[PDB]
Amino acid sequence: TLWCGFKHTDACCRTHDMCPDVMSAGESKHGLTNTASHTRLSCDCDDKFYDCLKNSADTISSYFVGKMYFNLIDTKCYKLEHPVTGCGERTEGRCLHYTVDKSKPKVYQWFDLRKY
Amino acid sequence: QVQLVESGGGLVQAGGSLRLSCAASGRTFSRYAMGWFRQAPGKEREFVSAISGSGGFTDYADSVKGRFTISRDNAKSTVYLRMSSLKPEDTAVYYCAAEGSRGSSTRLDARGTYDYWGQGTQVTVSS
Amino acid sequence: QVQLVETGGGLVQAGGSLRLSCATSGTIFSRATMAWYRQTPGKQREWVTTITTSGNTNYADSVKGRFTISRDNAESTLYLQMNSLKPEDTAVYYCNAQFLSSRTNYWGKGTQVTVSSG
Ligand SMILES: [Cl-]
Repeated sequence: TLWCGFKHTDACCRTHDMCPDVMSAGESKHGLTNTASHTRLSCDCDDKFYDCLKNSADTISSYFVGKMYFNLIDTKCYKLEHPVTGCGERTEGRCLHYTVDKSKPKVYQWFDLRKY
Repeated sequence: QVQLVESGGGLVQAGGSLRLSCAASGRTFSRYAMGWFRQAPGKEREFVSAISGSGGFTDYADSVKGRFTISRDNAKSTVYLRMSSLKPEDTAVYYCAAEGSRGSSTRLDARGTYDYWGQGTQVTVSS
Repeated sequence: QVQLVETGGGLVQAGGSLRLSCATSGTIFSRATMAWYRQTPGKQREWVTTITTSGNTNYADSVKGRFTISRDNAESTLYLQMNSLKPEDTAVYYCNAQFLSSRTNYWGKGTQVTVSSG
């Protein structure tokens, strides 16, 4: 569509494209550096995009867009969190749940996206 | 549209046991982690235990490890907290919580992971 | 189709300034996240600066305080104002248009900037 590259799905991509915090390929920000070949976003934007597509009434377009975005190999987002110590559950090559050292200050880190 | 219905609280003597249950409707139960939190009088709400959608991963607050056991039955859309060797300091309102829809990995002992909360069930442990 | 055309490159003495321009197809511009990259001699392409659709910016450490990215959506043009140029800024500069949901990238063929020391 105009925003994803018919109306409800298009509006999900619009909002996602206006994410306030993005990091281009090779960009350094927040003490991180994006080593992927495409832009990565804050996890809250990716979270809201995922939920928007899942709840969209244009269910067929949303299904294609969600799968395309989220199920690409090695997809990640960043956010501020206590230092990550491990993964509690992995499925299909993705961390579902992680653990942290709650006693150390929060720092920006990288997190797996969920499969759609 | 999801609703959480808790039960199993009550007034028990110290050393005793209870089993809380929380049944959840409105979406596919097995896709989401479920957690238990508690709030004692005058204290902040705190994490107690949580379990992943598959049941394969569980987490417990340090003060309840070895005494409490969380489990879930995805065919009944229900999560359980078996509470043994109860202490006076376990007195609190216990709240079931259901993980929000998210597009990235989540931490089970963070309150922000959960978007839906039960009204709670009172557990009082007397000595 | 999409077209990204950089201009404004050239030779300048160290301590001088240049302003690069990247004109795009107006169809897309206000929607795109925009960035400048550069390729110094004998190196890979590297990120310099990003500007979001709302105009918020981030810069590489080596250009902070010297370079300014800006966008004029009405003119479908991205700018890079380069002040206090140094010989280490000699490079081909490329503009990049990004569409976040489709993970689409468009690139200009780049404009040469040479900073002589004298
Ligand atoms: Cl990614």
